[PDB]
Amino acid sequence: DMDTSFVGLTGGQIFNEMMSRQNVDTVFGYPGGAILPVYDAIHNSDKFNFVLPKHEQGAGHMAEGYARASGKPGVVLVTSGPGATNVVTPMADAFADGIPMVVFTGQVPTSAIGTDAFQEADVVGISRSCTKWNVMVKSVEELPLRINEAFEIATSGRPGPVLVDLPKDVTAAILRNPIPTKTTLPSNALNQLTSRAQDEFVMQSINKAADLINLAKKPVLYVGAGILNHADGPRLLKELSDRAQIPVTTTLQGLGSFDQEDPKSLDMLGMHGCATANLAVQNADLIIAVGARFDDRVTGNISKFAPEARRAAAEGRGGIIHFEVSPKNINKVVQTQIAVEGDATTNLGKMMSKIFPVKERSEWFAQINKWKKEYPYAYMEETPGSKIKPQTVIKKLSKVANDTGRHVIVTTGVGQHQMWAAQHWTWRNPHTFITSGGLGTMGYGLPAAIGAQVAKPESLVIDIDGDASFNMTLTELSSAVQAGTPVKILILNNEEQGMVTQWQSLFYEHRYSHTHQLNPDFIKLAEAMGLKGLRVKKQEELDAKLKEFVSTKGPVLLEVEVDKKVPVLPMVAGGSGLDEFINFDPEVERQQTELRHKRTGG
Amino acid sequence: DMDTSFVGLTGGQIFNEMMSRQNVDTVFGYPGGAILPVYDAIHNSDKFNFVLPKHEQGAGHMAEGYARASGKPGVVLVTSGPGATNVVTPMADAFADGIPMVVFTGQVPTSAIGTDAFQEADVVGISRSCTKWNVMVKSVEELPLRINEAFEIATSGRPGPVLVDLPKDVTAAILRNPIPTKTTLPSNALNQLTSRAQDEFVMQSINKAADLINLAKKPVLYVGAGILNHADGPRLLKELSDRAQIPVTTTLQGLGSFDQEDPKSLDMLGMHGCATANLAVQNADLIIAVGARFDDRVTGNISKFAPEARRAAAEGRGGIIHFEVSPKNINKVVQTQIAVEGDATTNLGKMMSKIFPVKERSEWFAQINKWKKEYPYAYMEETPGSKIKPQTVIKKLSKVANDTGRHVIVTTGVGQHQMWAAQHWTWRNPHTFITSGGLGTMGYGLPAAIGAQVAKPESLVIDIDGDASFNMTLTELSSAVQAGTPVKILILNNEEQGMVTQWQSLFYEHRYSHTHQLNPDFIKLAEAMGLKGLRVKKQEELDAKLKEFVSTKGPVLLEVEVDKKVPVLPMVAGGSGLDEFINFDPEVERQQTELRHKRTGGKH
Amino acid sequence: NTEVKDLSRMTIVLQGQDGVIEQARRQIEDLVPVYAVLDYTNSEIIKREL
Amino acid sequence: IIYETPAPSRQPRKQHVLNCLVQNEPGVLSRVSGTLAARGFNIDSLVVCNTEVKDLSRMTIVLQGQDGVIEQARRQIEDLVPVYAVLDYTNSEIIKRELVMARISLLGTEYFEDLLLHHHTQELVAEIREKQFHPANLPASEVLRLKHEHLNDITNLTNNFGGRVVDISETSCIVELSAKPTRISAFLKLVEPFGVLECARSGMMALPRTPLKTSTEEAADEDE
Amino acid sequence: DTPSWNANSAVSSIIYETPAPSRQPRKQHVLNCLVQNEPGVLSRVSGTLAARGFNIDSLVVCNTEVKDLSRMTIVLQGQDGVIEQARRQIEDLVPVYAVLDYTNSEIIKRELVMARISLLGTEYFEDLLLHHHTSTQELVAEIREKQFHPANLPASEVLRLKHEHLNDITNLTNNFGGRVVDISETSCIVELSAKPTRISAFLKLVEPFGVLECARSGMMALPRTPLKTSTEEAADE
Amino acid sequence: LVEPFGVLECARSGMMALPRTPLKTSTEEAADEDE
Ligand SMILES: Cc1cc2nc3c(=O)[nH]c(=O)nc-3n(C[C@H](O)[C@H](O)[C@H](O)COP(=O)(O)OP(=O)(O)OC[C@H]3O[C@@H](n4cnc5c(N)ncnc54)[C@H](O)[C@@H]3O)c2cc1C
Ligand SMILES: Cc1cc2nc3c(=O)[nH]c(=O)nc-3n(C[C@H](O)[C@H](O)[C@H](O)COP(=O)(O)OP(=O)(O)OC[C@H]3O[C@@H](n4cnc5c(N)ncnc54)[C@H](O)[C@@H]3O)c2cc1C
Ligand SMILES: Nc1ncnc2c1ncn2[C@@H]1O[C@H](COP(=O)(O)OP(=O)(O)OP(=O)(O)O)[C@@H](O)[C@H]1O
Ligand SMILES: Nc1ncnc2c1ncn2[C@@H]1O[C@H](COP(=O)(O)OP(=O)(O)OP(=O)(O)O)[C@@H](O)[C@H]1O
Ligand SMILES: COC(=O)c1ccccc1CS(=O)(=O)NC(=O)Nc1nc(OC)cc(OC)n1
Ligand SMILES: COC(=O)c1ccccc1CS(=O)(=O)NC(=O)Nc1nc(OC)cc(OC)n1
Ligand SMILES: Cc1ncc(C[n+]2csc(CCOP(=O)(O)OP(=O)(O)O)c2C)c(N)n1
Ligand SMILES: Cc1ncc(C[n+]2csc(CCOP(=O)(O)OP(=O)(O)O)c2C)c(N)n1
Ligand SMILES: [Mg+2]
Ligand SMILES: [Mg+2]
Ligand SMILES: [Mg+2]
Ligand SMILES: [Mg+2]
Repeated sequence: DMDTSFVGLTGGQIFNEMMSRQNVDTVFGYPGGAILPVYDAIHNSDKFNFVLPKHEQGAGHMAEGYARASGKPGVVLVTSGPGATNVVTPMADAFADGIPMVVFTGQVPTSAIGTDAFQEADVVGISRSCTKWNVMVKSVEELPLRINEAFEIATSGRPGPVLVDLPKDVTAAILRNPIPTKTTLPSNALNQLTSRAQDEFVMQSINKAADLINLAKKPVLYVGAGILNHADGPRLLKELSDRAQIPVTTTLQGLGSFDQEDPKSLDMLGMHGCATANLAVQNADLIIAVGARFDDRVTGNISKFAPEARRAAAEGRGGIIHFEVSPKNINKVVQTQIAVEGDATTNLGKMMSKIFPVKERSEWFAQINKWKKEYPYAYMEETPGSKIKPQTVIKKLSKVANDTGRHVIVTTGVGQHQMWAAQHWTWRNPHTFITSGGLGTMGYGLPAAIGAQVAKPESLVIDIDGDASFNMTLTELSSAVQAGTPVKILILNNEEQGMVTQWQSLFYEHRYSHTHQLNPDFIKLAEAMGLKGLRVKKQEELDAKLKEFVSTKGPVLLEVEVDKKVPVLPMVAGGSGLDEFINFDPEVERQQTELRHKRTGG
Repeated sequence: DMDTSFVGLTGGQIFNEMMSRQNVDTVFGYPGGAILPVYDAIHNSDKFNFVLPKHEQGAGHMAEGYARASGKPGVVLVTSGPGATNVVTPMADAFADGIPMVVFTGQVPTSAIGTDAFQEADVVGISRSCTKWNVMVKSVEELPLRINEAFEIATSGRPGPVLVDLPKDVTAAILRNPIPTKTTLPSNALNQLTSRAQDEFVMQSINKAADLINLAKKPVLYVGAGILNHADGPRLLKELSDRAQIPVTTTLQGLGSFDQEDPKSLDMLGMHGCATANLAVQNADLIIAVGARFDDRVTGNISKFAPEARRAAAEGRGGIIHFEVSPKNINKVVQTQIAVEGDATTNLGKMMSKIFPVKERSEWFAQINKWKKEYPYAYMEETPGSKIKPQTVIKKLSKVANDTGRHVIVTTGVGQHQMWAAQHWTWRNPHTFITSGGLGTMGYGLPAAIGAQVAKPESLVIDIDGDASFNMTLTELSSAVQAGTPVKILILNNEEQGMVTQWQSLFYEHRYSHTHQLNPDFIKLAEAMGLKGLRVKKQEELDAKLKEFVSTKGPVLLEVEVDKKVPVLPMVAGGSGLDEFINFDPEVERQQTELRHKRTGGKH
Repeated sequence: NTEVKDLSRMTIVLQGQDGVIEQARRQIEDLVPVYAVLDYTNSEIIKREL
Repeated sequence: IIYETPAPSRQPRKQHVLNCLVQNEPGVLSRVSGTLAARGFNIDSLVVCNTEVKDLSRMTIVLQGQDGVIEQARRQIEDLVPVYAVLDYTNSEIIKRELVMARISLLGTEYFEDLLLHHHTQELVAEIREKQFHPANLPASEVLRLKHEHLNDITNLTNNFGGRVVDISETSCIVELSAKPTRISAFLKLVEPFGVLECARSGMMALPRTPLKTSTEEAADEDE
Repeated sequence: DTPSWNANSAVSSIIYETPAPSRQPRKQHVLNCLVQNEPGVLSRVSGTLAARGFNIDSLVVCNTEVKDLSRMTIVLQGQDGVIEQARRQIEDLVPVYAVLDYTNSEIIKRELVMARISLLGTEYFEDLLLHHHTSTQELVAEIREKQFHPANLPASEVLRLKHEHLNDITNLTNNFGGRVVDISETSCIVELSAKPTRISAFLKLVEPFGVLECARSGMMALPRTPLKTSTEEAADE
Repeated sequence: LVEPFGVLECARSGMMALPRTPLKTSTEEAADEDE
């Protein structure tokens, strides 16, 4: 079967039509010499929108936020040479956090490839290890096929980035003959013949999964971002926590999948997760992994992770159940007892009703609620005679933005502000938290916030960024006022690299080696970018500025001067287990404050 | 073999000592988690002056500028994951232009490698295509050796970038065993021991090259950036130009290697080069290629490149002589009759004795003077009522730069402004022009200027950027202030992506698609970044404010609004050869001015 | 190279525990241009070398 | 003779052979293959061979194209830092060998047509199984003899090409052969009608003959 | 016209032909006893093993061309703890010097088979096997009615089939490293010595022709030597 | 074994494989004692 609706059109003209065939309504990117034949065709296109940044790295991050907000693949259309190499970092970010996007990079003509040509780069080779799949379109005949293959792979299984090189001579050439349109994936050939074998494997394992569930005395629903890759994801998640009465803990990327207003929530775990969740996991006899990959930031120490669950495994009392879509992430970190391969949402729907509903777990939930009482997000709350504490700023903004009666999407950078924004903020409704965890890219806050509002124009996007992170992509300010995105930008300026200074204070004797950068005047920077800038120095001014920003029509900037050297707590680092966390203590925080000055002097 | 100096030191402490043993006094980088044990050792070190940018890409470009100015390798010290993926563009840039730099990237502990760990990326596999050579240090025992191997390759033959991936457990562990600090490179080091079959072989090519020069009637000296990779480079080039009285043409990266106000100067050749040099090449019977790689932007149509030189080779009267340090670039684009492998400067010095002295060339040397008059650098000059234009801006800037008396180092972005700053500026001193030619990266100007200023503090570093090139690596103005670098930032604001709009006006019927970004206020931007920002809008406000921009003591910004959609001429594109160029014509532009308003609808 | 158009066969030899090597199999098999990665250990095969 | 004698075709092509001496550092295999793929070379085979020397590998790259084009490839690989040297064996008397292991059915063409169509996932299925020499509608004794008849015919082919039958089952027979690629393909074409179940060609390993061809023309060349 | 494999159908055939695990995690245990040739040593080595319930597969007493010295290659199955127990039981016997363990050593296993194979085709063998079965019924006419049965062929045939079968059996025997030692008017005798699993393969391939008589004996064993190169010997640590 | 003579030059491939099916006699496979 071949198509014939592209006969007479150039490669660029075909690209334009493929966007409508793949339901693309927004394309990010930056023009260039080798990508000219494509841009000449999408000139004033009626198929999609075009957000034009000023750095290719921005366009990549804008596609990530556009993907996390809506659920559609982010499209990036840049040129060859340096224009393509600037999209490496967002592809690495999308490869780690698993973000669906299709990157179209330009390329020198095929007759010039391998001659060290002008703006020629081995993009296929460079982006090979940070993409699920890539290809260089050799002929215009392959172009309609490779695009369909790219989008399918980017959406199949675990979503991820794919790159497609578009040489100039290929996009300029004219198709004069029929072409194959539907994809040719070898993964389909195996799964078709081995359908019933896999179908019976996952069903018989579900039965065994539902068996150990009914044997669990103190189970814990360990959820990741895998449940967010489905519409009815969080819907079936809460209906399992309601049925079997299971407490729910979540990872940084899975945040929002479970409304922590629910009495069964443990929210975030891990290195900077609450002590309530870390202890709940450690004392659990059966851990049900729903769309998580057991990151090292989550487990703390593999040697001593979930000791009671490993005990119940050897006794046949419990163990670990892992709902996984990609068998590569099974038993690569910790060894499970039951493997259920496939979409976590669709798998839970088939395991459902084979489970025994529970009235109440008296003893288990009691110690859990007791853990909240003795181990909450404890920190040094600000006094009237002191500088603004950063933690409370999030907790304040949490209710201010939520009571506007709007759909709020939160985007952060990478640092202490990133953790604090995830700890105190209450996450109602899914797909409301967009951040970088797997790679942890700075300057990810602003561009992702812009692209997220492109997908959801009615929704209120808020960027809780840090000064060091914001300094990497503060260039993309005038792109928000060009794309018509009324983004809300918050800067928790501590005039330092908090996440690094924290480690340097605990493990390196307060030796801050080049972690203090010279921040520009943000308020005048915004005005230079044609954007409303606001600041707040004292504590009493904060309550008026937060309400002024969230209600501001159009792009606005908010800078909050916070305290110096504030460690994110509780912390699970070194060779310590999740139960061996560093708890907060205002006295040892005072000693660490006074002894810091003595080793510094300034 | 072994060394007992690093016994008791950690991987970080070794790295701190290795930099001084490799003669490094300037380090660009950005801290991170997986690179903490290294930064803890370089804390308040008395060996090198650390520079802290706002983005890792800045750190890499500042290392390029530091290498293009000083000559010493530019060291980059970043972290793992995203910190390593941001220095990819600077590496690919230095790998295309041949810039010596050593990139140290952090890495997750060796135990965590291959587990999709936090801030983990296949940095080696990524930078494999855009570096001269990369390596991951597997143990503290290899650390002093891998660094030495990195700096050698980065400066051997044609200089380039190298990547050294540093795991946490490697840079934190304590070395307790004596280890080698020198091993032979299997590709060149021990292979070059068969020198008799190489030193005496190249000597035969040298003698045959000199005989062809003395036999040449219309010889053109094709000079690239390779002659700048030596101290006595430009000197021996000038000496040859006086011995055989041959004219000298240079590439974009070859500018500064030869005096341009000399009667033997053919200025720049290539796509946007002068018609004099292009017609000199097409009509030459012998072309002496010195340190150039015959780029696509220079040769144009390869099937039409130097038809007279190819004809002379068939008659045995001339041909092409190539001086390359890398045999891989020999006979890659053009067929070379006689190649002289090795350093160009070294080979030129051992050929003077075999070259006959020439008093004066008559017929052909007077013909190129006719081309200088008939086909010079022409453009639409300014008229009362019209706004400023870039050609006259660089013209005047070049005059007020010589009026200072300082040492002038010029860096540019990438676009139309890059070409005008290359041709209309009079280059006379080496290592003065620093631009991105091979990869052509935008936003390269500002950080390369900073890095060049660090190399030469008492030098006038001028950055000729575009509105699109600048406002890409915009944040690095806060780094110029922090590092305390008196750089001169100039912006030719035509409110467009000029170089692309030209291609759209010539080859796509004035159909500009997303070729106009929304520029911010550059003088309010400068104020926010912490440096005074000037702006020229009126025509008579140019000269009077052009001296203030240069005489300013410290970091300064200048926005000069210029004319729009002005094509860079001459131009060699399509299947056109070097003799099939397109020069300036006041009548054509007048029609193109009305045609553009008609097709765009008066929008531009 | 088998005698089938657009089909190649790769033979890999590893060392380590079963848990590490099985993961390597699942890591390669998940790749796009591969059909299936078979495990020939604990199986009667004809090993050859030249 | 005039009718049968071989003839060329439009757009000719010739084979070039390179031999790389590389250092066995981490990577290498990805470096050389990547460098040759990032420049769009032909590349018919790579084949990494192990020398019995510590930290020294050897690769045999098969190429095709103009002599000046493949020379660019040689200098492109030699520039790599772990590569000692790259030698050109295209103009020297060498020994090129390739290993091939095929399964090859014994049940004949009719069963092979059935087996292929079975895994290709009608009316033509019935016609295949209605052919005279299919295992169906044919006595068990004649099938037994036709198995060994095919087994012998395959054995004689492998013997002539200097190969061997290493395995014999009730329906197939694994064969082994190490020869020139031009001879390997010749054998695979001859045994093709028997129906090849599985197959695996190593590539090409090259080792130059020790320089010796003539006895009387050694010093009586008088070419000087 | 010969058809060719599809890119997809080829993969399907491979994984379908790829056999499931048809073997236990346990392996073939081989013990080599060194016994003194005293009157009744054979009866007590066997008796010790038989009285303790060990699953033995063979025994095989071998002479070693040394006076009053013999060796027995015992092959059995079971756990390592069971085999070692069986080993210590035998070694405790006073006419036994030592019992070596070859279950994890590079050895050379050898069975010796002699079998008479019919040349008169499968039909005659099926008839003969049914004739001798009737001891201590309309099939006898059903078999003798089949095609390629001797009674249903001319005298020129069968003679031509006997030698055709003879050629097939010989080629099977030659490939396995055996030989045809006797050629009768209606049958032939083969001789083969190789691995026990290689003998089993040979006796399966030659089975359809018809095995009139057979003698497989047991397995003998002699340790090989794992020689590796000087660069693989230097692979210590 | 060839080493003592002196190996001047060596080229040794990796390792390729082709699956084999272990044949067993009808009497040996009849032993289906899976009780
Ligand atoms: C400074 C910093 C500190 C951090 N500290 C923490 C911390 O303390 N705690 C924490 O939790 N995170 C933390 N992170 C983030 C951490 O690095 C990881 O990115 C995070 O653990 C993400 O885990 P995840 O499994 O939820 O998301 P992912 O990495 O995206 O997990 C992917 C998994 O989801 C599965 N999946 C996807 N879709 C489906 C589907 N449809 N069906 C089934 N399975 C599916 C995939 O197969 C895969 O196994 C931190 C990040 C930073 C930058
Ligand atoms: C928009 C744009 C337009 C451009 N148009 C033009 C144009 O019209 N004309 C033009 O000239 N350029 C132009 N360029 C630049 C062009 O793309 C190439 O970068 C330019 O040809 C580089 O000059 P080069 O080849 O001489 O030097 P390089 O690219 O740096 O090559 C150096 C060569 O010399 C050899 N070499 C290096 N060191 C030594 C040594 N010590 N001894 C001996 N040999 C050595 C190297 O092996 C190498 O082959 C343009 C760039 C841009 C961004
Ligand atoms: N179906 C079979 N099963 C077992 N052996 C067979 C079979 N068919 C043939 N043989 C015999 O196996 C021999 C192969 O000898 P080979 O040199 O390959 O032994 P090998 O390399 O040690 O492999 P293996 O370990 O499997 O025995 C054939 O020559 C043939 O004599
Ligand atoms: N029907 C047969 N009668 C006699 N000899 C035969 C017959 N068939 C084959 N032979 C030949 O006898 C040879 C076997 O002789 P062998 O090598 O076994 O000597 P042998 O051990 O002394 O046997 P014998 O004691 O019977 O003479 C066969 O290889 C074959 O050449
Ligand atoms: C990007 O160039 C190519 O892809 C290329 C590279 C090597 C060889 C040939 C080409 C095609 S081209 O010569 O015709 N140039 C082109 O398509 N675009 C083009 N745009 C420019 O402005 C943005 C500037 C510019 O180089 C000065 N080239
Ligand atoms: C950087 O860590 C790793 O490369 C890594 C990855 C996987 C497993 C182990 C490590 C080392 S580590 O756990 O001990 N982390 C570390 O040394 N520094 C560290 N610095 C932070 O702030 C800059 C933040 C942070 O993660 C939240 N880790
Ligand atoms: C591109 C990149 N560079 C460096 C790092 C290492 N890093 C992680 S957090 C951090 C400091 C960021 O501080 P900031 O963004 O200001 O957050 P804050 O201190 O305000 O909490 C650094 C340098 C990184 N993750 N990514
Ligand atoms: C990172 C990057 N993106 C895109 C390009 C393609 N490109 C080359 S010049 C240009 C427009 C820039 O023009 P400008 O910087 O404003 O200088 P001008 O042409 O106006 O003089 C573009 C988009 C590039 N070389 N590098
Ligand atoms: Mg900060
Ligand atoms: Mg511009
Ligand atoms: Mg021959
Ligand atoms: Mg064998």
